[PDB]
Amino acid sequence: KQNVSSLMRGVYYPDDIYRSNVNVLFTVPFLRFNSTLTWYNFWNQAYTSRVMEFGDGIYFSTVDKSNAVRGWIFGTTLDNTTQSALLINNGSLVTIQVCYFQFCANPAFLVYISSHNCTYSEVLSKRLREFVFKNNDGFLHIYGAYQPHVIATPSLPSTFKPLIPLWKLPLGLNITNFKVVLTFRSANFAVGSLKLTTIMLSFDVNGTIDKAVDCSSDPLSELKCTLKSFNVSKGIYPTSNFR
Amino acid sequence: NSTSFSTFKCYGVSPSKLIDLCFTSVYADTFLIRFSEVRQIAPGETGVIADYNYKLPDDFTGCVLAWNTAQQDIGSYFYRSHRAVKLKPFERDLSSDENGVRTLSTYDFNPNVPLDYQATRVVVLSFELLNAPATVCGPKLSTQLVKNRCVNFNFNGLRGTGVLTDSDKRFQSFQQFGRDSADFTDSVRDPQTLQILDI
Amino acid sequence: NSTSFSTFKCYGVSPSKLIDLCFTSVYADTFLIRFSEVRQIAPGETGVIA
Amino acid sequence: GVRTLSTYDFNPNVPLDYQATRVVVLSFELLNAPATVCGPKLSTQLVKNR
Ligand SMILES: *[C@@H]1O[C@H](CO)[C@@H](O[C@@H]2O[C@H](CO)[C@@H](O)[C@H](O)[C@H]2NC(C)=O)[C@H](O)[C@H]1NC(C)=O
Ligand SMILES: *[C@@H]1O[C@H](CO)[C@@H](O[C@@H]2O[C@H](CO)[C@@H](O)[C@H](O)[C@H]2NC(C)=O)[C@H](O)[C@H]1NC(C)=O
Ligand SMILES: *[C@@H]1O[C@H](CO)[C@@H](O)[C@H](O)[C@H]1NC(C)=O
Ligand SMILES: *[C@@H]1O[C@H](CO)[C@@H](O)[C@H](O)[C@H]1NC(C)=O
Ligand SMILES: *[C@@H]1O[C@H](CO)[C@@H](O)[C@H](O)[C@H]1NC(C)=O
Ligand SMILES: *[C@@H]1O[C@H](CO)[C@@H](O)[C@H](O)[C@H]1NC(C)=O
Ligand SMILES: *[C@@H]1O[C@H](CO)[C@@H](O)[C@H](O)[C@H]1NC(C)=O
Ligand SMILES: *[C@@H]1O[C@H](CO)[C@@H](O)[C@H](O)[C@H]1NC(C)=O
Ligand SMILES: *[C@@H]1O[C@H](CO)[C@@H](O)[C@H](O)[C@H]1NC(C)=O
Ligand SMILES: *[C@@H]1O[C@H](CO)[C@@H](O)[C@H](O)[C@H]1NC(C)=O
Repeated sequence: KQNVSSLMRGVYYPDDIYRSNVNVLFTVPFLRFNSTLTWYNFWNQAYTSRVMEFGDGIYFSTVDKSNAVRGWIFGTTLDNTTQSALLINNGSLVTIQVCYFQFCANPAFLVYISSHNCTYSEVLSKRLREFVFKNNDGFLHIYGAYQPHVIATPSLPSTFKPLIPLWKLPLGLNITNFKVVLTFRSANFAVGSLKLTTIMLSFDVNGTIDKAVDCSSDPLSELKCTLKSFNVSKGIYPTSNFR
Repeated sequence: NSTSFSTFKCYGVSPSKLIDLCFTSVYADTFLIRFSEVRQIAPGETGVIADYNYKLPDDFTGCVLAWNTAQQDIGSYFYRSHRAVKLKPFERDLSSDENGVRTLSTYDFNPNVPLDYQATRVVVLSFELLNAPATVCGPKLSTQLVKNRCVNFNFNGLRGTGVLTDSDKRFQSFQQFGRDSADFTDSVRDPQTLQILDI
Repeated sequence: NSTSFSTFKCYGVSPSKLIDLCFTSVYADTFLIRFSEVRQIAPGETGVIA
Repeated sequence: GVRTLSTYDFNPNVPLDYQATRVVVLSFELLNAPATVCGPKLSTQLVKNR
């Protein structure tokens, strides 16, 4: 329930188009460097139900001891008044069902009992498994990374990771509220907060993201966004107003 | 044959070039409105349909295709007119009593109804074109690949002029064309007998 | 009088300036179609008539 | 080989789209030539040195 720092762990692919050997700027939702998280741990007595805010996208993370997290519920009232997403991972299939849900108190496996008027139903099919969820023009973009996380007192690594864009969904739904489904048998999950940020992204010959800048936190980052480069010669330079 | 389109307006592309292009993916939003409210389905416009029922994004690239039919659909339909906040683009709302009162009003459709108040079927085809293997593509037949001649080529809707030469450039499993120098397509992949051709 | 012009669209010139201009030569292509297919008679367009 | 010309009917009691519309496309050109078809504006007196 304590606070840690985002050690450059929120960089994703903003546009679906292909680019290589270029450094380009963006004004996208992003999780800036040295940010705060709200990660909760699982004990013998622990969290039951909490609605944390889905503020124009969320950065989800876990460490995933065995199979602890099962998925997410995206909605705006969490009743059978407005439909909800309910991403689950039962068996070995990941499914999404935008229906009207009268779900129970705490979402657990061994999540919902009543579901009517489904508008969408699709079957898709110490590990980090970090995700970025965002909603733009009626589309739910999910960016996932299956990192083999290192090893207790938990924290976050410093290795850069270009989160690979996974499948996106044509849901047609507005989301402002969010709930995590766990496993209750009679681990850690982490919550970020996306915000509008100008960033600079580089690409290699393979289309992979090399490094990020996030010119809203540091003067050197603002200098790197100003001069359109990642290596800056010695001297004095006027800078723009990216902060 | 037997379907006369009252409105076929394409933003981003042209209706004269829909044959030549292969789309990566296409979605079709389908609904039915009054005849005078067809003009509201355009990017950057407000009304009762473009504010409270169905809004279009400002970066739209698609085709609105609407046709009048006052005889096929007879009855009563529902529409929203009393929402507190305007919708975000490509969003849906089904709360009938979000204000407490009924926010969904009815409107009838008979053949013997005046001019503006008649049923029009609208399909909004939103497709995107990018560097990906296409799924929906045009009806134009292929031709024989000829090399070492200055030819006009149409590779998946990437029209160009040049000489195609067999090359061994490094592509991914999803790449269809190669950007080089100042954003020039000079390495492409033929869709039949997949190999790398340098322009 | 007695003719209501449903569509008068001029490309290259304007309908407000047709008085001021003398044309070297004029041709008139005349035909009759359905009411919804009038919108296809414009440069750069496809349909059945176009 | 087959008949490529299809028929369509015209009655007064027909819906919106399927009604007759008369189309005239006036294609004229303007260049360095003595004009034939010209506008209805009357001439004035030629005045010089003003
Ligand atoms: C008129 O439209 C109809 C259907 O909209 C076309 O009918 C089809 O024609 C093909 C080949 O001629 C047949 O194989 C199909 O079985 C027909 N469909 C039916 C009868 O439902 C017809 O070809 C069109 N005619 C013209 C001249 O465009
Ligand atoms: C209304 O339209 C009619 C026909 O287009 C015009 O009638 C002509 O009028 C002129 C002079 O007024 C006569 O020399 C013609 O013989 C008439 N044509 C006929 C009767 O076929 C009439 O002038 C128009 N009226 C107005 C007010 O525009
Ligand atoms: C975030 O860290 C601050 C200390 O800088 C702390 O006061 C706050 O409680 C933390 N947030 C949460 C949700 O624990
Ligand atoms: C970000 O957070 C880490 C860990 O708290 C800290 O050591 C570092 O100085 C901060 N700033 C930057 C620019 O990395
Ligand atoms: C879901 O609908 C049922 C209808 O029988 C109702 O009893 C229940 O309270 C609803 N759930 C809510 C409002 O959360
Ligand atoms: C998982 O849920 C889906 C959705 O109903 C169902 O079709 C499937 O059989 C389930 N699999 C298991 C192993 O429970
Ligand atoms: C829910 O489903 C029933 C069964 O078809 C339908 O009559 C009802 O209209 C649906 N609810 C809404 C809000 O459309
Ligand atoms: C999402 O929709 C609900 C119901 O339509 C509304 O109450 C809420 O304000 C919306 N949230 C937005 C637009 O952020
Ligand atoms: C691109 O991938 C290849 C492996 O196929 C690797 O050898 C090469 O180093 C990669 N390029 C970069 C810039 O990482
Ligand atoms: C059919 O598709 C395969 C797969 O690319 C291709 O190799 C083959 O040449 C195609 N045949 C024809 C006749 O288009």
